Amino acid sequence: MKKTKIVCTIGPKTESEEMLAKMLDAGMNVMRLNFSHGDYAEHGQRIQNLRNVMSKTGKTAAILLDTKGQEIRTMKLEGGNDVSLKAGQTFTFTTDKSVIGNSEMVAVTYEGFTTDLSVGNTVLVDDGLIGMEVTAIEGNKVICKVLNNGDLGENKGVNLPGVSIALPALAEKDKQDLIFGCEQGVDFVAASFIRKRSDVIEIREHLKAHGGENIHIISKIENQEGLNNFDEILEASDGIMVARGDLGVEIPVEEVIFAQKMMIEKCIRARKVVITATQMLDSMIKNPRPTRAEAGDVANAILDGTDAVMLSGESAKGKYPLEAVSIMATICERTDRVMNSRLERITEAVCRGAVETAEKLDAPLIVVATQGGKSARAVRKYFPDATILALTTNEKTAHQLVLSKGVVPQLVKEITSTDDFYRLGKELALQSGLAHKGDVVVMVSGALVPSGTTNTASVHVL
Amino acid sequence: MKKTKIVCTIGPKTESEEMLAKMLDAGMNVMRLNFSHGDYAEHGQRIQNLRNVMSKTGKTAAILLDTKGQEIRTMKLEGGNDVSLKAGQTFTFTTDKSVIGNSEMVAVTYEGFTTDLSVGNTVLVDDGLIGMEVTAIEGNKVICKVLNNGDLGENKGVNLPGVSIALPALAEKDKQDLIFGCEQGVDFVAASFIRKRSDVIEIREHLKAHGGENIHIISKIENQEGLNNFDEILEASDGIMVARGDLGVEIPVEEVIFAQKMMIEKCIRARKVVITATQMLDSMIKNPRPTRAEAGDVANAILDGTDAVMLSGESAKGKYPLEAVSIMATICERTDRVMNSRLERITEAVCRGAVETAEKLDAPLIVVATQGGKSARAVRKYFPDATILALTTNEKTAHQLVLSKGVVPQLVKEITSTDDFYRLGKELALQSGLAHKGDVVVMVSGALVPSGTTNTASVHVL
Amino acid sequence: MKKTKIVCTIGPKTESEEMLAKMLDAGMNVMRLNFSHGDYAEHGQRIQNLRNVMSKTGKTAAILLDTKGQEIRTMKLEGGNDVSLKAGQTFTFTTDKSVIGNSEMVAVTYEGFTTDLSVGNTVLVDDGLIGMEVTAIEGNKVICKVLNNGDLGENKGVNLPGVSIALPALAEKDKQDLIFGCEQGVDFVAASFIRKRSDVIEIREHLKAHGGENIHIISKIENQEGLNNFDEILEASDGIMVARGDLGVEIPVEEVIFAQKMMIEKCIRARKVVITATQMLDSMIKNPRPTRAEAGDVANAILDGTDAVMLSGESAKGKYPLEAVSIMATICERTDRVMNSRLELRITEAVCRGAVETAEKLDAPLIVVATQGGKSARAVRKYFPDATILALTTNEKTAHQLVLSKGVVPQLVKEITSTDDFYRLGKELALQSGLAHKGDVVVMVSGALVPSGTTNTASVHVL
Amino acid sequence: MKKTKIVCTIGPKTESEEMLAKMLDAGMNVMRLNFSHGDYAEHGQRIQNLRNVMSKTGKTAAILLDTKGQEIRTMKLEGGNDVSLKAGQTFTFTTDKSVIGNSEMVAVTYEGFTTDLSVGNTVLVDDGLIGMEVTAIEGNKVICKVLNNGDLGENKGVNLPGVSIALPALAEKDKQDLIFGCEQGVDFVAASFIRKRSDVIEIREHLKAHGGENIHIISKIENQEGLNNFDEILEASDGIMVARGDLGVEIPVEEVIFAQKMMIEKCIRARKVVITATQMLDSMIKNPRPTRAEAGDVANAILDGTDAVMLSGESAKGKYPLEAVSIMATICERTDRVMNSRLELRITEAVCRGAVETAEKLDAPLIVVATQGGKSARAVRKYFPDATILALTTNEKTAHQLVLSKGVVPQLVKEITSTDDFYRLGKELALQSGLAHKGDVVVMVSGALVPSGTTNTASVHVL
Repeated sequence: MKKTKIVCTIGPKTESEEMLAKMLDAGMNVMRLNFSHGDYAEHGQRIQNLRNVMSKTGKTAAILLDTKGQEIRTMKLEGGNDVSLKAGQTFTFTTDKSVIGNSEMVAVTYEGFTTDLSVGNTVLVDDGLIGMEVTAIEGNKVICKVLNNGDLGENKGVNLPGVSIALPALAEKDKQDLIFGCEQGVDFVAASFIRKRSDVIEIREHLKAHGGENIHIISKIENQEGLNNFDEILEASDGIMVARGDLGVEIPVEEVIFAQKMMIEKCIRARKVVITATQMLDSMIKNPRPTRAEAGDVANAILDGTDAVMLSGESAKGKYPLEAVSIMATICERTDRVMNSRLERITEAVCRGAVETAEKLDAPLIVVATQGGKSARAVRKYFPDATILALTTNEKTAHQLVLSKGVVPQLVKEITSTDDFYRLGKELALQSGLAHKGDVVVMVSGALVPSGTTNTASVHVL
Repeated sequence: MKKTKIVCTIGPKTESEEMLAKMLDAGMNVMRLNFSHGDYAEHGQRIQNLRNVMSKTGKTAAILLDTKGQEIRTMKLEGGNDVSLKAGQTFTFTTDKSVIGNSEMVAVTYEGFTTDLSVGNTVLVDDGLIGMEVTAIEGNKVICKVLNNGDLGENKGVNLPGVSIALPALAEKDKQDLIFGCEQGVDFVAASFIRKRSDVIEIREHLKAHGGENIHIISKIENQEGLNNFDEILEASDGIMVARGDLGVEIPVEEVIFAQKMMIEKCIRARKVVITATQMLDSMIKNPRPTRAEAGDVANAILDGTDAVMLSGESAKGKYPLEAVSIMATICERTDRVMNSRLERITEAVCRGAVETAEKLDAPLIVVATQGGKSARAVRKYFPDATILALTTNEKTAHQLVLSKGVVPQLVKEITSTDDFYRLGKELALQSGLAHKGDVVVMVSGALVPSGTTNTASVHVL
Repeated sequence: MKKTKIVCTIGPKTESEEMLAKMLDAGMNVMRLNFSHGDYAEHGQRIQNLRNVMSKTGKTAAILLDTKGQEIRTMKLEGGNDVSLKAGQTFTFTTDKSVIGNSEMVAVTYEGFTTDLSVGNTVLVDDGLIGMEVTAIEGNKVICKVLNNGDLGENKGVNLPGVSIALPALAEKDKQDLIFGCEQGVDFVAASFIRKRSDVIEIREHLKAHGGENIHIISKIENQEGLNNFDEILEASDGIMVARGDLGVEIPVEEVIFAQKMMIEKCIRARKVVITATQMLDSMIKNPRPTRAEAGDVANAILDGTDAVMLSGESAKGKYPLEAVSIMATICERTDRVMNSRLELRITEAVCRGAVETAEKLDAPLIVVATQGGKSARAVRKYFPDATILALTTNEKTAHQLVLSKGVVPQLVKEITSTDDFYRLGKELALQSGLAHKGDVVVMVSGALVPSGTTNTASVHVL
Repeated sequence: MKKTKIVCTIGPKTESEEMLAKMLDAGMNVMRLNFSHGDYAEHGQRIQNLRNVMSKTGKTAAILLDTKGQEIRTMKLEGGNDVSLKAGQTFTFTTDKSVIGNSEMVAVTYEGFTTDLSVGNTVLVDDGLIGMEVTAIEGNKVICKVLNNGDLGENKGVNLPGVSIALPALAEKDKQDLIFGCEQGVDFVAASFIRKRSDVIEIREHLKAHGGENIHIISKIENQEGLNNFDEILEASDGIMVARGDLGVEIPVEEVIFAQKMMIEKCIRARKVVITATQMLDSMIKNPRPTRAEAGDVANAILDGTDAVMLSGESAKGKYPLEAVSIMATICERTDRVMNSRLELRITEAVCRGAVETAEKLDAPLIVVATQGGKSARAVRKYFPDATILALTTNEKTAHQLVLSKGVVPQLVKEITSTDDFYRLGKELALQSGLAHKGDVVVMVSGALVPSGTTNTASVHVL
């Protein structure tokens, strides 16, 4: 084999060295650490275990840290008892956190609820199970009409479609979590509930302040506001996580398929990695095979053009982690097999021409020299049949490229000249097993240029 | 709006005249009668009610009859108690129907079980919940090794991947059911578990014997054998029902997406209508909105190029029938909106040229004269932006065209000449509301030809 | 096969019925009568002879009347002797026609010479052999500086590049010649030295006043002014005669190839017939085989996409008339053979383009077209179909005129009352034409329920 | 700028340094020395004069030696008087060179005339003016039936269409002329009447024996036999001279345009230089402006895609040498201006095609190419780039030869040791050439770690 990359959330069932080794064997490329749960010691040991496996086997994975993020939630109910809300009733939210709730009123965690909402706005509670219309806003109370019957439990999610929420990018938790990722040298940070350009900036400025200027920020698009500000969010991020399940809560359901497709398309166009996540193989938490619906949705995200797909509970807490990775890997291989190149700046011209040439000469391999990974990602843009071997002296870059579709990173000593790159690239092509005596390879690099620019393509026979 | 057509299975919640009228308003095009259940009186009254609504409102629907078909099933268990089968155990099937089962053995309904199976074959029970390997075949017994733990209830489905089953197309039930459809003048027969070309032939020869030579046979592809013989099944059928859920039971799960896509593609190429069915909006049996996964799978089947999508329990027995039709209709409209024409025999040349011309002159409407419906279906092949108005003197043809994507049938008195067709077609274009003074329309017909051939295209301004 | 049509100028050598019959055999499609020479009796008899032959053999040709036009010429010299003009000298033109000329001065035929020129203009004499710059205009004198050495003979042609000459399109001779054309029922008038849109209108109004509203005007582009106004001229004409040799006198020589190609392209896009004329096979006036350059030039005009090519002296006065027509037809057949169709808002365009695209997709040898005025046959030809075009018309003028359009075979028929009748009879006539046979596919193009001038219907039939 | 290259034949009128300097100014790229005439001293001095001018002005030209070749000719007549041969008569050629001829018989220069002909063959005399069919061959006589009337003068050329003449490619004169070419270090040899692959080999082996293995052979296709064997000839040659006038004598006249076009197309596909020659601007031997047909023919050869065009008498003996070069260069500039690139297994092809596609996508005025042998500069030219090609070479012969290739500017340089050094210095030389400026994009093409003859690298730089 597959070209599509696999992110796996690691949890108790899969955190050991033995289990991680079997995970990589099955097709895992990137370890996701979900900082909604666990403490620094647990997560630190997962990091150590994977690096132990990496060092022992010579395999390369990346580590992605997923922030908890800022969420609005209902709070507590009398006795912790669910309550039945009836369509048509008045129901009131209050910013007063001291308030334990009941069928007429509940507290919400967000002090700005009375500010950002207006009469006529929609309030969705518990993954959009219960809908409500704001009818009045008085003091600390948001007064509403309940639009549909539903049962209210404690501590449920609140969604405010088409209302801009004035929550900061980072909780105090997330600030400390991000420093830990810097100390640990993670390759990616995935930021939850990105709403706008400034959210991404705040994250970048926090990481630069702790030696993480090279950590790639993957913005999670999880709601209406993020989708609306997607272009500026993309421009500020290094990649995108499309979280269909969360987004589905806030936008018309028929629109979600086309939001996913749009976002993947724009990421590809931008040379920025994209992960398709949530509701992938959830049924395998309890079952050893996925549903038909599950396999088809994943394959369609790969056809949409995703770089990577993600497992969540399936691999973290589920009974059948290895099985989920394997069938995910099979769906990737089956679907990648049948995709084609898309051939439609100097960098674009050269990389596009390099893939077209590769295809015309039936080259199994495009070999690329990259410091930061841009040129490997510029080639990936055109969905080459050929595998991409990215040679870099930068270890972070080598890890990050693991996430990009169809890229095999390779770490090397600094290469001093273009002709040296051809000599060594040719040898590394053979040593990689990705090509053999007689095969043609296309070699992409930057000669006499500021990094960030790729301007040279060269054809060699091994 | 939409062009994609909606089949609805009608049941108790939706059988009344009032309900059917609201169903058509919401987007239903074709009534499906599922003859797995109900008796002739129930089904007869559903037919009558829809014709009453049709006559009152002037709206046009079609009636499709869905046969129960031949299935292999396990039978009875001692006391009707589920039993736990353990991986590794021996378990034996017997063709002896007198046998009430237990954890070591059960009877199967099919006498040919001992014939068609061989040592090493796989036996799947209950939608593939429990797998088993045949180890020996002695007398009336098929001896097996249980491959995975599972619980066996009574009367469960048996699947025999990659084994040809020697069951006839028709049960005695289905023969009588088909005569009833002929007596009632249904527009379509959907035949369950079509395995091969001869199954379709047997159905055709039964219908011709009862005055149903004009009833279109829609073959249901529900298993490995049908998929393997798909080309000959297509050649013999009038259209195809792709039943992903059933097919999923028998073939590798990663393959199902590509089987669906292949089948839709070949049907389009063949000018034969195709329905995408099962596991569409099942969650709406109990819930007023679909899941994100559900909406995305449906939209992807429309992008694959399906003529029609089908609701099953959602509309027959579910709490929220009208809601399911409406959101299905919204997904059609949203997805159809963004599809494009596909422009790549005399008939093909003319119809393809007619759509290309229509698109070049920005024609909102292609007007077609058809006796049997072929020429309307030949135009539909190229996914025109323009709506197709099919003028026919044949009432059955008018009903059947309701299923074809983007076709608005219209019944007319016989049209005696090509120039008469232009005169009247122009007036009917205006009366339809589909086009206005000044619009261009393209008019497709057969002049001086044996029916089955379309050879003339003409541009007129209304 | 050939598709390209051949215009032949008829003169003493080719005016007999015997000769015209052999000319048609060899490939002549259209008789050009050049009204620079001969009187009405000669021309009347050429017309009669061809119609006799047409009547006897059943063959169809068209008749084109080519006007002499307005020419400016120098006049006579002392003793009838040439004079040698030296670069640098003063030289003077005078409108005084009594003046017998010499190395300092000569008369010109055009009394408005002193009006239409200005100081600094260039005067070209004898097909641009001698060039001169105007330095002063005094009374009846245009005083000039001779730009290059040369010998001036008597009665030589004068060209005034980028000077608008203020003469009407038609001289007295030309008005009378066109009245004769109306009397004779000619199919085409080719008008000399068309300079601007109003010239075409003057001719249109003249022909209409004398019953010739249905005669097609072919405007001859022969100079800078015509070329500059080429768009408005094409728009007003029915077709164009590209007269490369005359154009060559007035514009930079490297530009003539591109003027020819541009003018042909635009005529094709306009659905209007174009003839490539002048300096085709001239060497064959004296010789039975053309030069390599000659045959190469004609073929390149055909590849440029001209409807027709024209013989001049070669076929009128020269020693090898039939040979010139014959090798011209071979060059046509050899060059048409290797050309391809060109597939590229309007209903008529969409339908005709599609009819050719279908023809080629179904390998159809024949496209059958119904026409009243010839427009629809010309819209199909625009796309250079492989198939021959069989044009059915009840209009005789249209039947004749279409003989000039590339790849078109006209057929006169009784009125066809309906589209389906057009298919029935169209099929029968396709077989009778020999252009197609049982089993062939033909594409049939017509207008159903439309104002004539609009083509909106295409239909595929097996014979 | 122009891209098309100009070959000029030098003779008495153009052999001085003054004249060659003005010729270069006007657009001459390559001096043709025609060894049909002049002796070694004249030719030696023409070579010296051009190198003096080249040395003084820093301009680069190439030198091409054109052999006379093997000709068959009739010989003398009684009294030196023409004789009139009448269609139908018997007429006899004799290999007996003592025979002074008359209206019944004339001698031919080729002793193998009686061997290589057969009954039924056609004999063409005086550029095909008179044709004859062989009826009998007896002893030293080839007895013929005259097919058409004509007048036979003395010493006229004989053509034998579709008869393989059994003479070697090189006569005694030609072997000596090529030895002189090696002595003079000429860049090209153009060999007359190349008929088959072995002819090219005989020349290749001769030049190699005399230190001329690096001299490029341009085979002249001048007859039917050469044309029939054209593929094997191109494969063995470095380039082709399309001699339309001579070809015209032997093949049907309507075929010559298509022979020219086919031969140019195939040379372009082969990465091999092609010259279009003979009957370009001949009228300018006597006249200071060409005919319209002449200028149209040259431009059509350029649009066909020739690398170079050739002046003959126009520039050697004629009265208006500089004028002919000048208007030839204008026709080049006017015609190259409006041409487009042509984008269409091999590594070298893929890379070069891509380098032009990139150049055009990035609006690059210059493609800079590194070459030892000239192959890679010629592979880029194959696709008719808008950009000028700047070819860097350490090889002087290659620097001269590339002057004939369309759109190529050679530059001699010190050896370049690495690909990155090729970029550094390539950029500097692009600015110094004037062909590009600060901010322009250039595409740079070379071979990295490959056998010379292979081009595999393309790189985009901003100056």
